[PDB]
Amino acid sequence: MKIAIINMGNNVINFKTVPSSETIYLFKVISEMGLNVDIISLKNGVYTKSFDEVDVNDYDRLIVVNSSINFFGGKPNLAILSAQKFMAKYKSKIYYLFTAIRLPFSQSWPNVKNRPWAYLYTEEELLIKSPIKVISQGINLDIAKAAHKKVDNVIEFEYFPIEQYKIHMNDFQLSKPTKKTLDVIYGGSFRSGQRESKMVEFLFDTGLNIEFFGNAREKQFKNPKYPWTKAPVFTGKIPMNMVSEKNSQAIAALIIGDKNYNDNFITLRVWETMASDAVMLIDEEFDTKHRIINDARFYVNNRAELIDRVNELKHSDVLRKEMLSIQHDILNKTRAKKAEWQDAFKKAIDL
Ligand SMILES: O=c1ccn([C@@H]2O[C@H](COP(=O)(O)OP(=O)(O)O[C@H]3O[C@H](CO)[C@@H](O)[C@H](O)[C@H]3O)[C@@H](O)[C@H]2O)c(=O)[nH]1
Ligand SMILES: [Cl-]
Ligand SMILES: [Cl-]
Repeated sequence: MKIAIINMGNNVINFKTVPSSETIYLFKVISEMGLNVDIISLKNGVYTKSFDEVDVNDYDRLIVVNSSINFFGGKPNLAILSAQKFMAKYKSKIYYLFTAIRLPFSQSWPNVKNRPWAYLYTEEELLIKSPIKVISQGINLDIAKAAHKKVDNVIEFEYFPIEQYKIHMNDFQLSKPTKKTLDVIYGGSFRSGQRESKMVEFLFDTGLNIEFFGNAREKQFKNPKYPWTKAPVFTGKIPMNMVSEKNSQAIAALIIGDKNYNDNFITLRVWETMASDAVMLIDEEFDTKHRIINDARFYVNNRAELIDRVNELKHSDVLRKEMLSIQHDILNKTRAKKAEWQDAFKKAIDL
């Protein structure tokens, strides 16, 4: 029973990019699950084997982490091309991990064929014909179906909380009490639409000492629909394996909703925040039924609530430590179901 996992459009090497990090972490939990798996990427490396040195059919299961197939600058992207070439060669069912709503499986061929460099690839090389099973991180399978209407070889859908991969790691560790230098923190990237609207709502013009780390930049928030005067401080990106420690520098860390994610997906951020030394504050819209934690104090409806909640935390160290104690307990309750999570994953990939 040999398993192969690949990222469909991003080179995998270390934890310096989210796509690479996610692929490696998934590789790790699958291995720790007692399964034989290899990550196949562009070149051999610490965690990977290269496409050019393995036969895709020496594997019994092919797992693919979602990615975009857009060609930056209209030029060839080997990460995308080599992965799809690998996928098109596979003759069994493909398991597509849907962790980002905007990244549904898509064929690169229709795009490539009209490129000036189309001479480099044939339809047979890139056209993926194997049946595909979408493993949706979101509980709402209709959202997954809707996103995959343009591809007809996707004939199965199943929900699985993929994002719990960090908390089930053998070396997982809660963050310890950390000296506070921030009131609120958020580590991530800029995204248009509702996410943008909400980032402005919860992180801008708050009057609090807020930091936004990651790939975001103040200049990206220029939509007249979401006006702001004072922005939070933006700092650079850090490796994914240091996110919870970074979150810990703040009194509170935020979970912000987005269209189609609300009451559907639980995102990696939820666990990274819950496991940190920062109190987890959640955008009410993201989890209206309070499925994450049945305690209203961890939820903020708007900029006003956030400000008050944060002040309440700044004014009562006991309240802060109490909420941390509770979120940490709730986190471990999910961690205690590791065996169930592992069994559900195996079932998801027909094992
Ligand atoms: O400096 C930074 C800041 C953030 N991150 C990571 O980036 C992740 C994603 O952040 P962001 O780009 O804002 O996307 P989200 O909307 O928070 O989450 C997306 O990415 C997650 C991880 O793939 C998935 O669980 C979600 O479903 C998907 O929407 C974070 O959780 C962190 O692990 C870093 O590695 N370095
Ligand atoms: Cl998305
Ligand atoms: Cl981390």
